[PDB]
Amino acid sequence: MMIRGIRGATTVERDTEEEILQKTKQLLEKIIEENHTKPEDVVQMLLSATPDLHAVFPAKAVRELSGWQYVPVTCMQEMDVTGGLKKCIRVMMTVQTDVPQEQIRHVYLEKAVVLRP
Amino acid sequence: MMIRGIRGATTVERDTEEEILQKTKQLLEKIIEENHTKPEDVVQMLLSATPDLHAVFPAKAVRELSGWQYVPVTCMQEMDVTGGLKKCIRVMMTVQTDVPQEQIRHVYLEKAVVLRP
Amino acid sequence: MMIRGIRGATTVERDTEEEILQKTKQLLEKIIEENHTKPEDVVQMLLSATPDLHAVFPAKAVRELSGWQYVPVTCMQEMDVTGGLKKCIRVMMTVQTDVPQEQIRHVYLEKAVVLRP
Ligand SMILES: O=C(O)C(=O)C[C@]1(C(=O)O)C=C[C@@H](O)C=C1
Ligand SMILES: O=C(O)C(=O)C[C@]1(C(=O)O)C=C[C@@H](O)C=C1
Repeated sequence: MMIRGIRGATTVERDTEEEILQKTKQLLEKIIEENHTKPEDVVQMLLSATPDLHAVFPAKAVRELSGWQYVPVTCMQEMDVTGGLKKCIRVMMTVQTDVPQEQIRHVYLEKAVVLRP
Repeated sequence: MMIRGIRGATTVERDTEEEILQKTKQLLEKIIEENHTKPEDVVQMLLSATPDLHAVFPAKAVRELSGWQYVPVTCMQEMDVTGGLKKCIRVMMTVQTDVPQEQIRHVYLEKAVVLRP
Repeated sequence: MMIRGIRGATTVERDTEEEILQKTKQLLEKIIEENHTKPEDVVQMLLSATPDLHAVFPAKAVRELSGWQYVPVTCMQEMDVTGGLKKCIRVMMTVQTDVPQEQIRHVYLEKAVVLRP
C-alpha cells in the first residue's frame, strides 16, 4: 500500500506567531485542496523553518485544521544556506495515496514560488 | 496494515552524554511498550534535539535496545522557538501497524508532559 | 508492500557548491546501485548537513539524477555534537521494498566510513 511525500513551501513577512500560523495554515489547506488529502491517510508530517523564524512552531497551525488532531507532526530547523530564501516554512507531508509520483501536487506559495521547478 | 508515525518527547536537566542517553532510552522503551513495537516493523526513526544539547547524538541510545541494530535512524536540530521547552529531545518513529491513527500511543515524559494534547 | 529507510552518509573537504553537489551525487548513486532503487518506488528523501556547511542545499544534487525529478526531498540541519564528524551530509531515503531490514544496503563514504557499525 503505497506511501508518497507531498512537499509545500511558503514564506512569511515577519517573525510573529500570527503570521507564521496564518501562512502555515494557508499552505496546508492548499496542499489538502490540491491532493484531496484526508487526515487519517497521513502517516506523519515534518515542518521546517529557516533559522530566522522563532515566534512559534508552525505545527501549532495543524490544530486549526478540524479532524487533524491525531496526525503526528514534528518541526526541524532548515539548513542555513548562503543566499537561500529567507523566512521560509516548508512541509513534507507523508501520505497513503495511489496517485502516481508525477501527479502529486506539490505546493509553492508566496515568495517560495521561486522554488518551483 | 498501514504506515503510521509515533511521537515521543522528553527532557534532560543537563547536557551530558549520560543523561541524554538515559532519557532517550527511557523514552524509546516507553514507546515500544505502549505500542508493542517490533524493530522489524520500524520503517525508520528521526530523533531531534533543541540547539542547547551537544554532548551526544540521541540516536546512540538505540544501540542499547536489543535487536534494533538494523533500524535506520538519523538526527536533526529542532527549530529554536522563543519561550519553547529547553533541552528537549523528540522522536518520530515510523512503523507498520494495524492500529488506527487515533489509537496510536504517543509518549511524553519529564518536562515534555506539557506538550500532551 | 513494506516501506524501509535507507541511510547514507558522506563528507566534503570544504564548504563549496562543487564539493557538496559532487559528493552528494556520488552518495546517492551508490545507494541506488547497491539497492537497485527505482525513483517511482521512493516515498521521499531527507538530507541533512552539519552546521559548518552553507554553500548550497545538497538536494540540488538530486536534479542531476535522470528520472528523479519527481522524488520529493527536503533538507534539514544536523545537530552540532561535540567531537561529532565535521562537514557531514546524511541521507534518509524512504523506499517501498520487500528486502528484509537486515539486508538493506546502507552506504557510508569518504570520512563518514567511521559512522558505519
Ligand atoms: O509534540 C511535540 O513534541 C511538540 O512540542 C508540539 C509540536 C506541535 O505544535 O505540534 C511543536 C514542535 C515539535 O517539533 C512537534 C510538534
Ligand atoms: O550513521 C550516521 O549517520 C551517524 O552519524 C550515526 C548516528 C547514530 O548515532 O546512529 C548519529 C547521528 C546521525 O544523525 C544519524 C545516526
